[PDB]
Amino acid sequence: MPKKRASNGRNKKGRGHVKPVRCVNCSRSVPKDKAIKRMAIRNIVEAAAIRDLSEASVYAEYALPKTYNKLHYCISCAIHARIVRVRSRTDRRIRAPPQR
Amino acid sequence: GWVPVTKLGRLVKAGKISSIEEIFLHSLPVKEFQIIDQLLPNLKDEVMNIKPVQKQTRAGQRTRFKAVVVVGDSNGHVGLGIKTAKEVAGAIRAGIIIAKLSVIPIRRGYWGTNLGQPHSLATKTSGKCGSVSVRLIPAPRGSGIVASPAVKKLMQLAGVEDVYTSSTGSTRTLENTLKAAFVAIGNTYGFLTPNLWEVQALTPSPMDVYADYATAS
Amino acid sequence: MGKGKPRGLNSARKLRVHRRNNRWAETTYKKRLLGTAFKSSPFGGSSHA
Amino acid sequence: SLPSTFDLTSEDAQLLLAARVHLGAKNVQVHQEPYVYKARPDGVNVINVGKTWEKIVLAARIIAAIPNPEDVVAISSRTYGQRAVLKYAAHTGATPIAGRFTPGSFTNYITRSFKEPRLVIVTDPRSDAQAIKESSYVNIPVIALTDLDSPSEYVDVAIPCNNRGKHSIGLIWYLLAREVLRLRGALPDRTQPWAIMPDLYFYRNP
Amino acid sequence: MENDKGQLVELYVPRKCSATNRIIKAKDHSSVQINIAQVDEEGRAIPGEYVTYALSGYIRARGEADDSLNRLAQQDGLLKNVWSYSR
Amino acid sequence: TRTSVLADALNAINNAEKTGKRQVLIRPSSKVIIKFLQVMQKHGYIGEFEYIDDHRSGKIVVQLNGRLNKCGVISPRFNVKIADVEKWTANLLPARQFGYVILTTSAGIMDHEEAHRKHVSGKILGFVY
Amino acid sequence: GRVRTKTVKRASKALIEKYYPKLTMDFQTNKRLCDEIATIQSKRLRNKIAGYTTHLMKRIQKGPVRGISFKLQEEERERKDQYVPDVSALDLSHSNDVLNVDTQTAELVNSLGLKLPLSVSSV
RNA sequence: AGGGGAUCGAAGAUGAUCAGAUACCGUCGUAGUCUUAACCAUAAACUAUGCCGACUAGGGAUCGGGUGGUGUUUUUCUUAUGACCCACUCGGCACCUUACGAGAAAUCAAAGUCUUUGGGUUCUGGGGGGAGUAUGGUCGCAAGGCUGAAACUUAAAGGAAUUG
Ligand SMILES: [Zn+2]
Repeated sequence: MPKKRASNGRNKKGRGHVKPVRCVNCSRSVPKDKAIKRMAIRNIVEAAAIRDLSEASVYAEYALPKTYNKLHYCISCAIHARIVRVRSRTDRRIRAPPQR
Repeated sequence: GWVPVTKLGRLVKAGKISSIEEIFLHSLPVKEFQIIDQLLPNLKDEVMNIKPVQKQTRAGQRTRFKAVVVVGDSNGHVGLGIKTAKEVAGAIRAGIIIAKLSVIPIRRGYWGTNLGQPHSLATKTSGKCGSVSVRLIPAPRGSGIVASPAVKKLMQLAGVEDVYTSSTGSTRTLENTLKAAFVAIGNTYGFLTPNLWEVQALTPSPMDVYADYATAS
Repeated sequence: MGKGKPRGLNSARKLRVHRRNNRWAETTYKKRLLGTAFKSSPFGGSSHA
Repeated sequence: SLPSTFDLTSEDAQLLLAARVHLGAKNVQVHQEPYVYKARPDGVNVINVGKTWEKIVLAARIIAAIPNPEDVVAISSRTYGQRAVLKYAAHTGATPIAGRFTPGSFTNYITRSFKEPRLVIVTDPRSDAQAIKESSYVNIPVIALTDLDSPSEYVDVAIPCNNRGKHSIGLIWYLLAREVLRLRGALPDRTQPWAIMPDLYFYRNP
Repeated sequence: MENDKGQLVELYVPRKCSATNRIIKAKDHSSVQINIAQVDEEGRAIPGEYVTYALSGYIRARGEADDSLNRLAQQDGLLKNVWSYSR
Repeated sequence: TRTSVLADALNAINNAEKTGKRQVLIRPSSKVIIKFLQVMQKHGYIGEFEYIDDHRSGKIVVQLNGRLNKCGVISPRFNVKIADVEKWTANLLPARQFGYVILTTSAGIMDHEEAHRKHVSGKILGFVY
Repeated sequence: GRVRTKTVKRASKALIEKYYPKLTMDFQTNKRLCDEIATIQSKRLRNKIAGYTTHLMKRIQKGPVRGISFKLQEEERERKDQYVPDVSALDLSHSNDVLNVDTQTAELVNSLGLKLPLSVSSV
């Protein structure tokens, strides 16, 4: 296998070997640069209702907060559906994110 | 049958450009096969080798025949052409056509004072292709051609009498050996000397003067 | 690019001594100097026997 | 040298500044590139006027030198310049190409749209990149109506222009079509505006 | 390009580029011929007279064809107050 | 560190002529560079050049011609014994017709044709052609 | 799945390009003009040329089409582009006052020419 | 060899799966993980690219200073610092686009300025295996490091790319 990428695991540059971090699914050790960091905001009540709780409740307005869970995925685990999906040769080069 | 396409094709059929210089001086393209046949009478037209080459198929393989051919005379013109047809003898017909289109001049000299006519290269030239570098390197009178038999035929057609060589690389690949040497021999006109420093008047081309006769009215 | 090797006017010593080391990585030089032809090679380092 | 007459018409200075020819060239800057006269506040540059009108006359002198007229090609893929090129072809002999170029036009003698010209005139080097790059294969000169954004790959005699849109494309071809006819053609005197009209070029309603 | 006493040996005494003073080769497809008309008094143009230049394909691909033309034109007297010496 | 001032001068000239320039700025400057350039000036390889005097060391600016091809240096200044000039002139130059191998000696700084007339030789500096 | 073939559209372009006259709307009259000029062997292929040629006549009354527009269609533009609906007035003279140029553009006039109309804006 | 000893955890116990499973999955689990005095000196210790010096091509971001802008705000009034903006400049981590150059090619503004070969200098390599083994030194409490062969075997082992 020759040279695949230029940056590789990415951001370790002008810098020595760095701290790792555990994955969510597998509980596997992986570098924090080579991590795949999705940030998943969720409504604390599930949107299939959502009225049914607020109809019977006390108070007006209602805060109805959101959980702020930051996630990490050890590359091979992320290829199961997560933010990867294998690309072509020249399609690899696009660092701009899809959508938005 | 004849029937020309393009402006230079019609110009030669009238009979204004002699043989040849006015094409090479002004850097005019020569896409038609019939131009060099009309201008130059003497042409050989000698085959080097024939390689069967395979492309893979789901049930078998595709035999296709490459054909290397050299072109020249015995004054100062040489050419090279490669083509890959599936017919063996038909590829030689295709190879001779393409080599005539890319015929290219040569600049000769001395070699140790003038006295008589020139019969070797002027300056030390070289050319590269893949990883095969060729180097030449004039000689004196009566030394002969000192090169591989494949390279020797290319120099004989040029009209060069005496020359040394120093090939370096994987020289058994006969396509890259000749194609590298074709750059070295073609790079003679290009290197400046004390003779060519004197300034010349920039001449009008054949296309500029004979505009009305060419083009389909 | 200085091509690694010392290109000095008084480099003489290092140029000679560097090559007597690198000469040992050749089979014909190594077998001539050490002389395994006499000590091995069933014959006595000869043509016929 | 020059006739000591074409010294930039003072009436024609009104036509240029009204059409917004010398009021842009964007913030971005390719660095040839001396066709400027200081920077305006809030990210806008200023093109010099005397340098443009000199080079349009220089471009006309090259076009006048060719003997056979039906030869010089005008090219435009950008939809603004399509109307302007068709007018230039009608006045003086010059086979136009509107929209797509069709690759292998100058090269490849089988094609139906097979040109073999001795001069190419281009509106935009950005959109007509196929026209300029492929013309180098058979020794053809180029003329480009560029601004300070576009590149200079095989670009000879670049008239400084404004390629934001609309007006300056129509005006620069109008001045070209005049100056080609002034030197060998219809007009026996440079004076009298001549009409015709600049607005006969320009972009129309769809 | 010479021999003993009689005549000049060689053919194709090649064209040099006006900008760089570099030899233009035969197969260098990219090289160009800029022919510019000779003007007379009060408009006009003299038929069959040009101020010819020649540029190599090397500098034309680089991007300095336009800048080199204005340098040549201003010295010959085909322009006025365009190309500056100091910058 | 800039061990050879002469090597830095002729290196800067080659990169300029390759790109297609008509002017080069050589900073470090020396007597030997000025002696070397004046031999090139006689034989038509270089036009005019002018020495800017910083009150310190020196600074040269050159006008290129469009004639040069390569201007090389040979840093270990090897000793030459008149008859052994045939080795150096054959290798470094193309052909026997023309070219120059600029060498230094007790007379001055000559080219190989100039040194042949006097029956004189010494160390070597560089070459042209 | 009644996608018409290439060989039908070979004739449909070639017939309508030259013979724009002798083509008016309906099937039956235009069907008699297909076998007129051309020499088709079969009935099925002959009548299938009449189908797609007649369909292009329905669209031709609702604007033009790419690739199929010749003889009359280039001329049927055409004055509209040649003698344009504009121009009333010049236009684009100094109708709206007298040049609303910038500060830097006003200073640019002094070096080259002399004096033009100027309603100078401060930017 | 001391202290500490929560969590996870080689050995090891111990449930399932399996044709066998002393392997992956699970429940516990000694040493170890932390530190204090000693040792050991190796990793894909990888940008798989030795340092010092020139010269060659554009393009914006960014981290640190240093300059100038009747620029914008902060507002305690001009403030005066600060914090933002516009242009410029040295040093640094990096990127983008083109190759005219280079390369076996993937690719590279250095892997460029090399048959037109020479700026100064240290180190390592010469078909594949046997082998980082034998033997002798030398260093460590050990584990093992550093140094480092041959007899004898064989015509290929390998790098990058194209079809299937
Ligand atoms: Zn995971």
